[PDB]
Amino acid sequence: MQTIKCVVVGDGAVGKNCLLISYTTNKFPSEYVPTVFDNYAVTVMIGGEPYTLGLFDTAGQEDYDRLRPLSYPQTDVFLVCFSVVSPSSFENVKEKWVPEITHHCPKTPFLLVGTQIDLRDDPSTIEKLAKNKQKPITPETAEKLARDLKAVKYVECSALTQKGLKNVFDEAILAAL
Amino acid sequence: MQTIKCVVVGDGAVGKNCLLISYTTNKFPSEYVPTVFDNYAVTVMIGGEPYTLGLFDTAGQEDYDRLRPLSYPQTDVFLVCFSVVSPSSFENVKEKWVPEITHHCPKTPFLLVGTQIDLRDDPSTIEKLAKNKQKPITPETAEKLARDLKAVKYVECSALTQKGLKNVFDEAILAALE
Amino acid sequence: PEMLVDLQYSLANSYASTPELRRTWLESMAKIHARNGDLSEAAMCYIHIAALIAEYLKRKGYWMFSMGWPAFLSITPNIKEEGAMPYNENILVEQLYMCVEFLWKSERYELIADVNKPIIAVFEKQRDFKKLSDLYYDIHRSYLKVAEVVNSEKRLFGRYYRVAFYGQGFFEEEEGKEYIYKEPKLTGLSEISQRLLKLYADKFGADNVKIIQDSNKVNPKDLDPKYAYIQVTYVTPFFEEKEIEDRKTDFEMHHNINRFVFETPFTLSGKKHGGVAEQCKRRTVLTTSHLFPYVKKRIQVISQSSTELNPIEVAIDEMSRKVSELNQLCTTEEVDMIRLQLKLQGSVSVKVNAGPMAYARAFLEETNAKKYPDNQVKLLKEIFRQFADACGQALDVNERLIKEDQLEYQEELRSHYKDMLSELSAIMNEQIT
Amino acid sequence: PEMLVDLQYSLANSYASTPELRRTWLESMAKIHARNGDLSEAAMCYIHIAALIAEYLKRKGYWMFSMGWPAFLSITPNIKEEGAMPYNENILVEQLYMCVEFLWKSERYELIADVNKPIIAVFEKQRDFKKLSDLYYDIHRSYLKVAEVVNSEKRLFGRYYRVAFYGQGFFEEEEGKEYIYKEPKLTGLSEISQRLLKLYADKFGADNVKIIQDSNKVNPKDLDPKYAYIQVTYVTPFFEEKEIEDRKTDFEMHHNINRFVFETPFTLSGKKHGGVAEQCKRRTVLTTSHLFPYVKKRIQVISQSSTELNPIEVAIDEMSRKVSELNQLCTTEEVDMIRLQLKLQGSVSVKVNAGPMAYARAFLEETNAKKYPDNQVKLLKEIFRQFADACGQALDVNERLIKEDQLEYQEELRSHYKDMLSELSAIMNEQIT
Repeated sequence: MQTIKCVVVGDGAVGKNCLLISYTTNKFPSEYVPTVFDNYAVTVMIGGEPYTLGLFDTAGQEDYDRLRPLSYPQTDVFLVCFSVVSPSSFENVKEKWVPEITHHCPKTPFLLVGTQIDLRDDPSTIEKLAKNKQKPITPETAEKLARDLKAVKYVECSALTQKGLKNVFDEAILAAL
Repeated sequence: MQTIKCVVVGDGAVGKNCLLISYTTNKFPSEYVPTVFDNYAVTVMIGGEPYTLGLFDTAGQEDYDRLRPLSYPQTDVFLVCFSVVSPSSFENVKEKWVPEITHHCPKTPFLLVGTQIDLRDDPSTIEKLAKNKQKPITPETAEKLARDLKAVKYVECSALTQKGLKNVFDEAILAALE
Repeated sequence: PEMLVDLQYSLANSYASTPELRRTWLESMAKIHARNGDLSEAAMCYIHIAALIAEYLKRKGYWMFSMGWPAFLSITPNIKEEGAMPYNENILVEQLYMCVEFLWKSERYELIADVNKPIIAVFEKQRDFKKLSDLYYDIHRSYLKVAEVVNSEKRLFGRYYRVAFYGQGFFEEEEGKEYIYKEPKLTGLSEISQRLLKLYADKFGADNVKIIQDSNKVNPKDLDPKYAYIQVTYVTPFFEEKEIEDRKTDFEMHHNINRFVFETPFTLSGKKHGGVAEQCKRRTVLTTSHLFPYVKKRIQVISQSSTELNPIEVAIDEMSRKVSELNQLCTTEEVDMIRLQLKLQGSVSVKVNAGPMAYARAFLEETNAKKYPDNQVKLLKEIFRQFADACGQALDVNERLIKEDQLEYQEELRSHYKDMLSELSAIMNEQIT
Repeated sequence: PEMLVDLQYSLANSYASTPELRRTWLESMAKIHARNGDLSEAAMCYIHIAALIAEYLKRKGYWMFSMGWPAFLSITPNIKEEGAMPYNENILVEQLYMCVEFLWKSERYELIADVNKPIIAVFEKQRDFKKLSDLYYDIHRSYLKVAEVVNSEKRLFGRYYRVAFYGQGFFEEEEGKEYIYKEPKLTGLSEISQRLLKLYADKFGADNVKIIQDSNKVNPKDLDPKYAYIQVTYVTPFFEEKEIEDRKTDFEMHHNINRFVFETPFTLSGKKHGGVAEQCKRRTVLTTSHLFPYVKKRIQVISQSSTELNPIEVAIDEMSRKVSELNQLCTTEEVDMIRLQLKLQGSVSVKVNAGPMAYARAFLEETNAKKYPDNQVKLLKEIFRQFADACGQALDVNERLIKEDQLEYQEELRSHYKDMLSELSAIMNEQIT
């Protein structure tokens, strides 16, 4: 087994940690057994070949900005995430994360990963979102940004309804060679 | 799974049939169960590899004169036989046997074989032999003849003591292969 | 649609009837397995056919496999079912060749030898040396494979899932039944749960079927009668300590298993999640009615047990697991840095989760310590000593592997580890290396 | 000099002593065998060592060869010798590898699977899959070879000889003993008798050692006390019809044999040779003390029996033999022309020996028929019929093979055969083909 170092970056209350615990422990978010350690090591099969994808998780608040530079080297691929039902988090991909990671390791590829797609339809979310006068993000405008930001692909997924979950990680590990 | 035609020729009392019977049944001359059939066959190992050497016994009487050479074609090798304690079987080698076989089969190799070499030292034999002014045939004389009549070589043996026995048929097969 | 019910139908058919029907249906089962990619279940079908034929010939007086079905006990103990009843030896043997075709395709290489042994004995008696030579070459080639792949990820036997059905007037023969589903290799909870939902929804209507994601035991009284329910939960094969010794290889870890386990979280506060001082987890071992691999890929759960772990046991467990895992990582002949730095950095530089020193804070400080049972704190102290130990051993191991592209990462790991020592010290009031 | 006494000396040494001397001496016997080319007796030595070690280990409580020596009972029933008396398992196996090396060199390939079978089980227990595959590949190559050469003229296992020694104050251990000597195969009577004479004569002096060529039972009273005597007689392995059924292959004809046979001619007139009406024949079956192959190449004959055949029984026999041999020669796919013509011309056109019609005249004539037992003449009548059959079948076979430089040879064979029919009729008064 050859090991891949993948790294995940983006906001914190967006629920990317949720997506990740969901995929590496095979569990619905409700049933995750919490751990006091970070980073998750998952075994994935692609093109008929098993590899162990190591995931280095980084939370997103500005305080940690200085220590995070240290875990970047030899990363085969990055995963840069937003939430479709959090517009303010869509912007932060343009204004915070993509320029950062691009500035450190320009040539290393990445994805834009839309999360909480189950929520985009729900009436409660979209109405209380319209109170604040914002609409949820369509994969149209997000793939507009994929084809805008030198993004390898825009992929989306739901940790709650289990939709598109496998696809994100397959697309990562394959874009790492 | 191959076979080699060897025809044996010569006079009768020279113990040639006793040579073939004794060798191809691995029995001493006093111990073979007699058979009503002719033509013996023996497997021989040579240069590490088996062969089936087949021995077509011809009778030497002057009656089978017309029918004997029907046994000659397809021959790979000939053994002309004489007894070393029998000088008439020696002259009959020169006068009738080698003339006949080389007339029918000019290209086929043949081997001079002396038999009964144990009697060459048998006192009563040398005494019946000397009384007629005869001596046995010596090795050097048999070999001078094998060279003069262009035999492949002279081999001699003793069916009763087994000395030289194996080598007669090993040199026969060696003659057959080339 | 639904290859799973079709197999159980054919299998249910295989009772109250004749030997030849049992055969006809197992063969049918096998071609469904074959065509659905469940190659181990295709092989267990051919082996059941073999055992059927062997057994039927034995009872008829036709005469190693003259013994009966016991001839095959070493492939699988399920074969004992065929003992409860125009064949001949050449039909038997060919059934054993079908078996071998599918042991090969099912990567269960380690059994080909066992299935070939009776066949070799048939060909000893007929002095058939070319077939002996083929047979021996085959077994040889089979162990060559095992040598290449045993204990590695190149051979993927399956992922198991509890699936339980609940809907009063919806499910028919599976209603209230609980199953283990053996799914093809690396199938995820996401994949298996979505296929079940789409299957049964084509069955009962688009938005009438609900997945139960909770892993607690479903009490049916609490179910909205308007829907059909499918509880889906990842499980791994469960083993006793004796057993864990006795199974060396991954295949032995997947061969003849009837017990499975899954962990459910809960808090004394009645929630599912909570801080480290109140988080517990229940461990549940389901037991099937038949070992895997079997003639079908899903098997009923016939009994179940569970034990519960308090927060201090949750910490004892999870800390022991990382110490061992970090050790195992530093004993290995070829340490791969990426897995090393991942597990090491994931101990000393946590930025998302609470961190190990949370267990140290909750359970080892003197005030919080008196509350819990003594021998548990005393154990947790030693394990945590060993944890700082393994951490230092890993930091030194990893110092050799660095190519100075990420030199300072090793420094920052050091500083974080030393902070962790100072705090662990003031908490335990020991110097801790 | 005298490698045969050396083996027996070492072997006699391996009794009344300890397990380790027994081993040490068998090993020594084996290096003498190896370098003398008796490769099967080197292999039988290593296999006895192996069972020794196994037995000693079992008895010490060290635990397939945990059974004892019976583990090896299928290689040879001699192995039961090891049941009377700092080793370990890896030494046991290494001895078994010595065995396999020498089964290979002795071309007794059919035992390689059996000697390897216990080793496979050792490596099943230690999950050493690569070594399992080597063991299986080896066995595979072993049957590959067997398939290549079995039931053909390639494999030469031995020629056997009775050898008996007689001389009061000459022989010392072998004195009066009678042996079977297993000689490297195709060894002639000429070779073995001359070899024995030169050995023992270097022992006792040039012309003090006499070969006994007679095959009758030696009575010592008739022996010139002035000499040492050595009786040498070709023998072949003897089987009952049941046994001849149970052994299929050439190797099978040379494996685990303790009985040998030889035929002595004699006449009721008390002589050794005579015409077909009074020439008889005795058939003598010697029985060894241990089967071949064994740890030595000569084995004592412990018992003996003989039967005698009438002149007419000598004829019933040799004609049956002749019908069979000619039929067989005419069933073969690619018939060997020279051997065909050899046996045919030697039946229908004999000019040096009496001929089949000698038996026909002596035994089938009406007056001479009255002499012999009736149903025996009836048998010989049928056999003579079948004989004319096979002769005609061969005479037709060969007409196809003729290259047309042998036509007149073929008419003459045919014409002689037709005369032979005429006479056979006038003796039996039947149309005879």
